[PDB]
Amino acid sequence: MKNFTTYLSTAPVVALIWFTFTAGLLIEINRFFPDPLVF
Amino acid sequence: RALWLPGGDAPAHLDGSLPGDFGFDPLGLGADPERLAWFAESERVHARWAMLAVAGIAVQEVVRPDVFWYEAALKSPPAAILGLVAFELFAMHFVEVRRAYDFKNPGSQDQDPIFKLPKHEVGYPGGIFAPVIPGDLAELKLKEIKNGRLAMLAFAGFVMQAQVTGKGPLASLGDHLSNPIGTTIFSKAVVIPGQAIVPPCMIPSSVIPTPCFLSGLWP
Amino acid sequence: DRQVWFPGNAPAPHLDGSLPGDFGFDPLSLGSDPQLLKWFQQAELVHGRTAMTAVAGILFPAVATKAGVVNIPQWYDAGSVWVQNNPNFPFAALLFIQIILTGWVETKRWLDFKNPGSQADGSFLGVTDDFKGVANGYPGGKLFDPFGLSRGSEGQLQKYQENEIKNGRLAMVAFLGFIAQHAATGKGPIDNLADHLANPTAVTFATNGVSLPF
Amino acid sequence: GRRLWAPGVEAPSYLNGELAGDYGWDPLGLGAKPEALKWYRQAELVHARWAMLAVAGILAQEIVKPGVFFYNAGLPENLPGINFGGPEGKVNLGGLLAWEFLLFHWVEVRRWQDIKKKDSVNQDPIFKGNKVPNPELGYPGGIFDPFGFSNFKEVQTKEIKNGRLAMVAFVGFIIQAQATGQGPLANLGAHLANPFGNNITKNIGTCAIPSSVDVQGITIPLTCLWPGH
Amino acid sequence: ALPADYGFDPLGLLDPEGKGAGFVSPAWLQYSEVIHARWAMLGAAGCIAPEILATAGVIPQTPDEVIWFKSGVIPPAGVYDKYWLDPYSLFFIEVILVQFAELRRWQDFRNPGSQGKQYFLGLEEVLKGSGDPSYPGGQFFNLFNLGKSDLKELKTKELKNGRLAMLAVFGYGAQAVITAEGPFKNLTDHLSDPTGHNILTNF
Ligand code: CLA
Ligand SMILES: CC1=C[C@H](O)CC(C)(C)[C@H]1/C=C/C(C)=C/C=C/C(C)=C/C=C/C=C(C)/C=C/C=C(C)/C=C/C1=C(C)C[C@H](O)CC1(C)C
Repeated sequence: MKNFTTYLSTAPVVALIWFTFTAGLLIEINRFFPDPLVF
Repeated sequence: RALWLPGGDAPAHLDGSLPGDFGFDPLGLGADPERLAWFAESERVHARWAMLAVAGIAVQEVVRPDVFWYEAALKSPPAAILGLVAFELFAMHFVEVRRAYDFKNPGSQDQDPIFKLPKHEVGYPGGIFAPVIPGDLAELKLKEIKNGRLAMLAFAGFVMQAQVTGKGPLASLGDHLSNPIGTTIFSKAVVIPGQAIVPPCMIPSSVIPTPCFLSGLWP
Repeated sequence: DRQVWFPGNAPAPHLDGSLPGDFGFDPLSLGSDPQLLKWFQQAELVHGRTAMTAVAGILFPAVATKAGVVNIPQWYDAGSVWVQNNPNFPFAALLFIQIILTGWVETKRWLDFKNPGSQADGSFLGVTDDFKGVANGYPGGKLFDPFGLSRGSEGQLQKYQENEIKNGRLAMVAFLGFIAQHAATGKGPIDNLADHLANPTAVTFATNGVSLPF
Repeated sequence: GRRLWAPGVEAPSYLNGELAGDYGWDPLGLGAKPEALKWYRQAELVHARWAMLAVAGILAQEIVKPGVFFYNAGLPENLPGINFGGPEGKVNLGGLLAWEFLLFHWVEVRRWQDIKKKDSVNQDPIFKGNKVPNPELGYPGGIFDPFGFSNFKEVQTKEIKNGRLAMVAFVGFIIQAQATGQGPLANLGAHLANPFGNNITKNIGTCAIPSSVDVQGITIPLTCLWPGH
Repeated sequence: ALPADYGFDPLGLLDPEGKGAGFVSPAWLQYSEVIHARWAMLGAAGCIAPEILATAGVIPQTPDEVIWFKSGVIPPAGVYDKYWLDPYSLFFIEVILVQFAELRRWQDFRNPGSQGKQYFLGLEEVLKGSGDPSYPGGQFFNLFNLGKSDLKELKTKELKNGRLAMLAVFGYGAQAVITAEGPFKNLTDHLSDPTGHNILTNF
């Protein structure tokens, strides 16, 4: 499990997880609050 | 020592010092010493309270046969009920904290706080509480705890018989003596796979909510 | 050694038999790291105890409803019925209360996991010994174990730990069954049991209509 | 054992003829452990004795009352006419269950304590003078052996062999009653009347017992021991 | 050395060198021949016994409905009317019970003797095997203690009857595809008119 979590901590896996989180957050914000142009 | 199951083994934490000890603790509830002492005090007060309750319910059934003991608070001799609750709470609070600090600090609650009590055992007051002793100490302790446990079982029977019959205890005994084959709980309640016959409780749902005790799990 | 989940297969080497319910079952080796294993032990205990409470609170009201004494709604409808019957209690207020209360108790449990016995300092209303904890996932003390069934003897404690973990795993599997049976039949679990008891050769997963969509 | 259940086979090492009726028969190895073997010996003893009483009671019930099915003996209209108290005297079956439940809870818990610890409940609980000898497990004696008939091993062998025969016969009784709808002696008479025209090949496909019966307001579901129609 | 060893391995599949791992090892292949043989004997007896007993009137079911491929195994070819349980619930039970039997047998193959250690309601006494996976024996699997001196001859007879049964089950399948009748129906048509009922007339 230690070796597996080290693999999950390699740069592309962390990049995949973080960018999936960020893209999903942006997508769900735009789903819940459609068409934001201004604050 | 006489055991609740003869030919069996008593648990190690029940040595036999307490009165009415027959090595009955399959759950291990008294396997802690301070818990055993607290539970001994609790069993004593439960035994005495159920003893007085069984006697009082039997007398009330004998003396006033027109009053259901379950609904005996409707017929008690309208805002004055709150004051009686206050008096009962005050007196009960005083005597209970006296007993509780007798338990917590033995001998500290052994003196009259207005104008004295002899040295005694925790849970066995003595003094003015014990003016006459027609017997020995251990023997009468065994009688007290045995009669108390019988009265606790009897009060549970009184409550649940009142729920399933709507009548008093001696009326229920008379109904059992009239028809011994068709008045037992086995006679009216049957559960088999696919069909359950649950007797109704004749006590109403509310008057103040008055629920039948776990009536949905009755057999 | 001990009894294992797959007889003839050696147990998972990181499982040594000390934990309750150790049948050597870890085919994915999820408990290889000991600290992660302690975390997963607390996870399993919290899941199992929650499952046992929930399965009791589904089964006993559904048994009482089946008897006809009461009319408690089935578990998959109870939130809707409660909300329809409680218009002065909004859903968000109930959720906020639940979140803050569970947050308090779960943060205390979390901080005890990070620092064992650190909630014993008396900061919460003077409680010291009752928050020290006996072992990982087993708090004990006079508050969580007021009848003292963990402080009697060692073998009694191991027996009760075995009872707890096995009933908890059974209740988790039972809740999975509750979900699957409600999705397949649209009824409650006691309704399912009664339908199976009335006609067992006809009332099976094969005849509910969704387990076999042919 | 010595004479084995089949020619050429071997007895297990834990079955060497110590117990009565030892034929070296344990294909599944269930009695390999001594505690399990002792428990199954007690179970076999009580099973054999209940089957003995069952066979002798079914057979004698057909002689005295041939018109009442032993399978249907549990219905209230098939009982003997006796006064059970109440307003009419009719049976309830609730108190009928209750008496047997309490008495057998007492006597079987006494027997179970005997099983768990040998010679531990030999002593009479109320009138302490009475004492049961109990030479071996499952053989209490004393009040249970008034005539003193205990060669102990030979009569033990007689008991266990006749008991195993009684269990086999009771299974035959139940399957014959389910397949034919008649008592065992009627089955014997029917086999004697038309042997080739009335045998197991003419009755094994039918379950004559109804799928459900109603017993004063509660409906007991019933089933045969095999999927007959 | 091996029972029923005719030296017939034209694809050299029982060669031991290089075939160490996997299922092409000699031990697995002899074991699999034995398992196939015993299952085939059960199948070859069982795929024609209901038809024979129905034709002779021993069982009351009609001979058409107890034909092996019309009794529920292939519902496009027919379903038997109303067993005590529906075939899919029966298959569920079959999966559970047969998985128990087969996984315990497999654990004896990979770890010989291991099925006699863990508690199995006392049944582990007779499940230790013999160290030979094809021939466990013991107090149940050889409960009559046969083959005291002719165990190799009995192994040869078992394998010979199993190979014959394997060929017979293949014949049952081929004849079912070609004729759409039971194997006993085929045998009786060949017996009643041998020139007018055979593979040349069925084609
Ligand atoms: C791989 C072997 C195999 C398989 C899969 C089948 C499959 C089938 N057979 Mg064949 N069969 C076989 C081998 C097989 N057979 C062999 C070798 C023979 C020659 C003896 C037969 C002779 C045969 C006949 C004569 C019949 C079948 C029938 C059937 C069908 C119904 C089976 C059934 O009802 O189960 C019934 C289940 C059991 C018999 C076992 C139940 C055991 C219970 C659960 C426990 C009992 C415990 C209890 C204590 C036992 C005490 C009894 C006592 C006497 C000892 C099914 C298609 C029937 C038919 O064709 O379809 C309608 C039918 O009439 N088979
Ligand atoms: C050796 C050699 C060598 C070289 O080297 C190579 C080569 C050449 C390759 C080889 C050859 C070979 C051979 C030919 C193989 C084949 C086979 C067989 C056929 C199998 C089977 C096998 C077969 C078997 C399993 C079987 C079994 C059967 C079964 C049980 C059945 C069952 C049935 C029953 C009864 C009845 C019902 O109704 C249904 C069913 C359910 C359907």
